[PDB]
Amino acid sequence: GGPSVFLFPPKPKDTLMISRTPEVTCVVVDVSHEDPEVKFNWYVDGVEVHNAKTKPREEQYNSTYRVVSVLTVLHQDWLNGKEYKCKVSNKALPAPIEKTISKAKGQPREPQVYTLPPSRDELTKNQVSLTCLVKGFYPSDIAVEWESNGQPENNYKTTPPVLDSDGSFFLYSKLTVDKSRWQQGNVFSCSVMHEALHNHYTQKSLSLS
Amino acid sequence: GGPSVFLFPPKPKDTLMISRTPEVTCVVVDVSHEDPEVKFNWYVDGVEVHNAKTKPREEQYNSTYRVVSVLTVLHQDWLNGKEYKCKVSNKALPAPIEKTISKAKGQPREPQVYTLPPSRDELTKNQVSLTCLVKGFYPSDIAVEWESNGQPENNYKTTPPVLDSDGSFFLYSKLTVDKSRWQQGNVFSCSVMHEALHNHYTQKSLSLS
Ligand SMILES: *[C@@H]1O[C@H](CO)[C@@H](O[C@@H]2O[C@H](CO)[C@@H](O[C@H]3O[C@H](CO[C@H]4O[C@H](CO)[C@@H](O)[C@H](O)[C@@H]4O[C@@H]4O[C@H](CO)[C@@H](O[C@@H]5O[C@H](CO)[C@H](O)[C@H](O)[C@H]5O)[C@H](O)[C@H]4NC(C)=O)[C@@H](O)[C@H](O[C@H]4O[C@H](CO)[C@@H](O)[C@H](O)[C@@H]4O[C@@H]4O[C@H](CO)[C@@H](O)[C@H](O)[C@H]4NC(C)=O)[C@@H]3O)[C@H](O)[C@H]2NC(C)=O)[C@H](O)[C@H]1NC(C)=O
Ligand SMILES: *[C@@H]1O[C@H](CO)[C@@H](O[C@@H]2O[C@H](CO)[C@@H](O[C@H]3O[C@H](CO[C@H]4O[C@H](CO)[C@@H](O)[C@H](O)[C@@H]4O[C@@H]4O[C@H](CO)[C@@H](O[C@@H]5O[C@H](CO)[C@H](O)[C@H](O)[C@H]5O)[C@H](O)[C@H]4NC(C)=O)[C@@H](O)[C@H](O[C@H]4O[C@H](CO)[C@@H](O)[C@H](O)[C@@H]4O[C@@H]4O[C@H](CO)[C@@H](O)[C@H](O)[C@H]4NC(C)=O)[C@@H]3O)[C@H](O)[C@H]2NC(C)=O)[C@H](O)[C@H]1NC(C)=O
Ligand SMILES: [Zn+2]
Ligand SMILES: [Zn+2]
Ligand SMILES: [Zn+2]
Ligand SMILES: [Zn+2]
Ligand SMILES: [Zn+2]
Ligand SMILES: [Zn+2]
Repeated sequence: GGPSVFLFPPKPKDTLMISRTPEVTCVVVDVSHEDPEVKFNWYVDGVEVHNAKTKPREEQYNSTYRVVSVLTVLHQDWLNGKEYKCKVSNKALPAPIEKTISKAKGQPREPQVYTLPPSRDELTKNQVSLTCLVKGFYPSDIAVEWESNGQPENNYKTTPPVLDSDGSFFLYSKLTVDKSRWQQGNVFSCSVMHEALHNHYTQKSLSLS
Repeated sequence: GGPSVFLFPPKPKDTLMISRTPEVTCVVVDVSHEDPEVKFNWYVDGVEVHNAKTKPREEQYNSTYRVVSVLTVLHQDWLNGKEYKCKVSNKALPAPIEKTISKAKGQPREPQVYTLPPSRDELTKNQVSLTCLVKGFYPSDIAVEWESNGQPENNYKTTPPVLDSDGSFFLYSKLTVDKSRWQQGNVFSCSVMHEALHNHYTQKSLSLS
């Protein structure tokens, strides 16, 4: 074994928001010193493209260097399932290394988003859990955040998506707030980004009552 | 590199129910043919024990054999944090291989278990999601199942435990049932096994209203 290549997708939020810039990232590790230069070729559905920015080669505390090539991806292209290929070439190895990536494939399914208020019993306490159920979505790439009366409520945690029995995915997000805010009647909103939603975004709000 | 050892815990439910028999499992892989015999020593907190059942050595479709040693563990011992050691000895390697395992460590915290009924909107549908929140537990080993009017309802899925902001864990379980059963008023119960509960078991029931 010589050098290795790893091809990384963009982050899901970058793919879902037009104002962001998704990019895909090809990385080669275990490049030697004696035969140490390397060329990256990039293709989008088999046709070569030339706008990748490759980063200053850089040495590891082990015997190797590493070099990253970053390719900007169009919102459309990525969500339309275009395939991205990184070809890496070295004298140090027999044939160039070939990696491909695209968005998770499969018919898309829109999430159903449901907010659930605290249980009776939890209203014995100093804090309460506000719950967002997101289910029936496909593919599993998704983002969830909470907001109130405008601003983001950063005391929440979200489970990973769980494959459901029908082949779609669900998850839950749990927002914790002082029981006061809840009874003061404040408005909390669970907001969800996923490719199959209209404009890849939806929100559901929750309020005492 | 020669042979490798892997030491596996019991299953959480086996540890939590007295009627079950938890056992821990030591496995050696990449045993050679030329120097191929092996001895297992087992210790519970540093003192040797002699009741492990070691299995018929067995050959791999690659160049190696594999041999498993299984040690029965007492309910108490495992939940009281006793440490289990598998020592594996071979001529094929310099010194014997040493592996230790015990229950996840850390002060235990009892789960709070809360059932949440369907959202308004979900009651537009042919099916409804019944929700069990389990939170504040430690360590993360846990089991959840649903039952109704006696029997187990096997159309449910449970998220993995998620580390929460206070260092405890939570999860959600989602049971789906025909909207009818729900309105027919049936009784559904979320049941939870975890070491910090009284008798390692608790249940919470859910019913229309
Ligand atoms: C000398 O030292 C070097 C260290 O400098 C050694 O290099 C390391 O070698 C390993 C050899 O395996 C490398 O591979 C492992 O790593 C990847 C995952 O790496 C990421 O995460 C780790 C942190 O855990 C980081 O160290 C890396 O930097 C990576 O971080 C991500 O970087 C990305 C690039 O920037 C980020 O993506 C971008 O993020 C941007 C954010 O600013 C932006 O969002 C962009 O849009 C986005 O593109 C990403 O965010 C970073 N994430 C984090 C959290 O930081 C791992 O995938 C490799 O595993 C796969 O391969 C093995 C091969 O058999 C599998 O067994 C393994 O399970 C796994 O998956 C398998 O692979 C195939 C596909 O190849 C699957 O189809 C299989 O199904 C699957 N197997 C199974 C069972 O399912 C691997 O674990 C390691 O990354 C190297 N380190 C670095 C820094 O590169 C070198 O080895 C040393 N040499 C010697 C001789 O010892
Ligand atoms: C020749 O062929 C053989 C195949 O026959 C090759 O052997 C394989 O070699 C691998 C070398 O790594 C082995 O290790 C991997 O496997 C374990 C996990 O194995 C389990 O799961 C897989 C399925 O994915 C099965 O194949 C195994 O059988 C194991 O299944 C479990 O068996 C247990 C024993 O029965 C079960 O437990 C019992 O279950 C009972 C149920 O009846 C009962 O409940 C008992 O109570 C209970 O005890 C269990 O249920 C079975 N589960 C399932 C789902 O079936 C894996 O852990 C190894 O990974 C660790 O080690 C590497 C080392 O670096 C890590 O990088 C890796 O991440 C991982 O964790 C790391 O390790 C350390 C601790 O060592 C951690 O502290 C680190 O932090 C951690 N790393 C990180 C990043 O966090 C590894 O993946 C593989 O198991 C072998 N197969 C078999 C069958 O043994 C052999 O290699 C070949 N030879 C050559 C030369 O090629
Ligand atoms: Zn070019
Ligand atoms: Zn639309
Ligand atoms: Zn779009
Ligand atoms: Zn003995
Ligand atoms: Zn008690
Ligand atoms: Zn007990």
